[PDB]
Amino acid sequence: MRPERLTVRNFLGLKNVDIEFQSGITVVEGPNGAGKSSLFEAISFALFGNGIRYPNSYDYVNRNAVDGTARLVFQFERGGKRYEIIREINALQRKHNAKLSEILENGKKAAIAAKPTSVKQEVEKILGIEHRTFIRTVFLPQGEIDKLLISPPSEITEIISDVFQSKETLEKLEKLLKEKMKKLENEISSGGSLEKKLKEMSDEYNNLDLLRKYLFDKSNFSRYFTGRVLEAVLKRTKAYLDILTNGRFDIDFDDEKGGFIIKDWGIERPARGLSGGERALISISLAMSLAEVASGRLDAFFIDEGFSSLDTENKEKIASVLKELERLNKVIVFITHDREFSEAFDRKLRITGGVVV
Amino acid sequence: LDYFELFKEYLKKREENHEKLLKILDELLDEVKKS
Ligand SMILES: Nc1ncnc2c1ncn2[C@@H]1O[C@H](COP(=O)(O)OP(=O)(O)NP(=O)(O)O)[C@@H](O)[C@H]1O
Ligand SMILES: [Mg+2]
Repeated sequence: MRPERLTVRNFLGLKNVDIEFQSGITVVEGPNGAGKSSLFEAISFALFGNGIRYPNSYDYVNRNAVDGTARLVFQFERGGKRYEIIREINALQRKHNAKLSEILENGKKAAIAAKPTSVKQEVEKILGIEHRTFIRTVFLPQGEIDKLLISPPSEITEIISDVFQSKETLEKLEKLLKEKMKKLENEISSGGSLEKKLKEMSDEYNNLDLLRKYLFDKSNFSRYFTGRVLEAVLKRTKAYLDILTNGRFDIDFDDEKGGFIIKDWGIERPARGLSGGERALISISLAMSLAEVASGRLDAFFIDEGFSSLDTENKEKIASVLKELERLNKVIVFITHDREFSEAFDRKLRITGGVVV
Repeated sequence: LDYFELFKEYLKKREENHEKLLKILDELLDEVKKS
């Protein structure tokens, strides 16, 4: 998922904004209440129909809006195709209109979904992930940088595995498999050639059933695939910890021990036991590792103020490793009110009083 | 990283008669895509 353009009117603290995204790193910088996290949540909402801070969709409308209406336009690329979402949220009338279009080579647009529910479903299908997965992995909200790190084991596995598989495809495959089985059950239910034909059907039924169990029983392939995914992600995460902490900190996953277990010079520690700044540094390393391993699937990496808990030395260390990501064909955005950190990066997007300056 | 590529390896290491099973899988996948 590669963001390309975002237009926002009267959404949260934003009045009117129109931005274009670029590969590499951009730091969104501005004071408290500027509209930085409003931009972050506009993207979340454009895609999935929900933001972060409010459960109620109409609460996202900028209460200063004369017409009581928020408008979002979000353009992004995925898998060599270009898409555009338009949403209008009217808090006065309590209406929420949404549409998803493909932008064809000619530049013309062809709608492929209308209405919030269908737009959401089609975005999930296109992106291959759900909203929770998006915000726990590579699109990290303010105050929630460490949420994946301290999550319970079942949420960790659901989330990390979601990044690397398509539920829609698997859902279709399971339905097709079951329908074939049911058809054979029907046929079987109702000479050399006939004996061979009944056995052919029995064997096919039993083979479909065997395949069904290996593929779809949780304890079989799914468990193994999740393990393969975690191994790849943690291998990279360990490499970052090694660099960032001079060999001190290690990370592993263990369902029985409560999820992510950190070792401090060999001594095991639940992730939640780490200090505030340690959790920020390790969560950023994990997130960075996920973003790298997920290239091609998810081509964005946003962190909304995951930096304030870092002391001077760790902030510098973190900025240095993050800057290495500049070489990647990824849209990378860090949001901060903190000049100490924004100064480490070349390209900036400044926001103040709900507009870009 | 590829889900079905990993599955194929997984199945061959668990099922002596993995040839038939993977044949069926390809047919199913073909239909899902084509559909
Ligand atoms: N529905 C709303 N209508 C109008 N303003 C709102 C609404 N909801 C929140 N705000 C305000 O919008 C402004 C911007 O919020 P936000 O984008 O989160 O700030 P920020 O730039 O991320 N600042 P900070 O995280 O404190 O460094 C704040 O003044 C909010 O209080
Ligand atoms: Mg904020």
